[PDB]
Amino acid sequence: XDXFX
Amino acid sequence: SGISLDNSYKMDYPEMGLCIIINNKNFHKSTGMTSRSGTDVDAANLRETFRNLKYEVRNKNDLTREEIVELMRDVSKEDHSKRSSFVCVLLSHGEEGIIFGTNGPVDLKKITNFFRGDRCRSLTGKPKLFIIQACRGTELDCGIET
Amino acid sequence: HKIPVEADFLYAYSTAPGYYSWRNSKDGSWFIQSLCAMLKQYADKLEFMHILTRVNRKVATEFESFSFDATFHAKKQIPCIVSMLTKELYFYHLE
Repeated sequence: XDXFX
Repeated sequence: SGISLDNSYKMDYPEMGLCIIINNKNFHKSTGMTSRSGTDVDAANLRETFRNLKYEVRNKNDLTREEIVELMRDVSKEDHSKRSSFVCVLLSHGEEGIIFGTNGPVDLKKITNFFRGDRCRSLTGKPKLFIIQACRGTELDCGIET
Repeated sequence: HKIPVEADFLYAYSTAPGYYSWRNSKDGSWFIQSLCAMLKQYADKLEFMHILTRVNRKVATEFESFSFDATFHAKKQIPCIVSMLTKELYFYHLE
């Protein structure tokens, strides 16, 4: 899963 | 001797240098910042990669903003005379110019200033590499079909 | 007789100024995945800026976000190499 910083 | 050129850094000191990895996954509940799933894969990948480049890797997990500054301050006061270079990897939430400790932000300039040519004399003239996995704002790149 | 105090720094940013930086729960961040892969393949044969340029291409071409939220879906990323270095950097040397 993509998810960001 | 023959013709000498000065186009590349001397990288044959006895040691390649330190590779400091700051791996911030879990943030204080107080901050409202979500855990960074996948960052341990990054930290392990980096440890193995820089191990094969003969860096002395030091992994640090879930550091507060105070601990990040103290770590950088202490590392910059080591004797790097026998080291070719210095590497610091920052894995965290961020904004432009900012990396997050587990309890709030650190200015990236505060971190890198410890290693300025006039403040870390045993790294003067040596490459100082900062590798930063963190956001730099909230813009989204929609891309273009090629 | 002097060098700038800001000389000989390299900042390998995962993303362009102003932009999000994407992370995968299983594989890690797009940038660090790609950086490690390119160092593994090329550190004994390419100068560091040329390694980082391959990292730029890998992130730019091989990744695109998938999100249930249309706001964050189908997004792209380009890393950002910021060099104040004054010499070429090779991780290897002549024995």
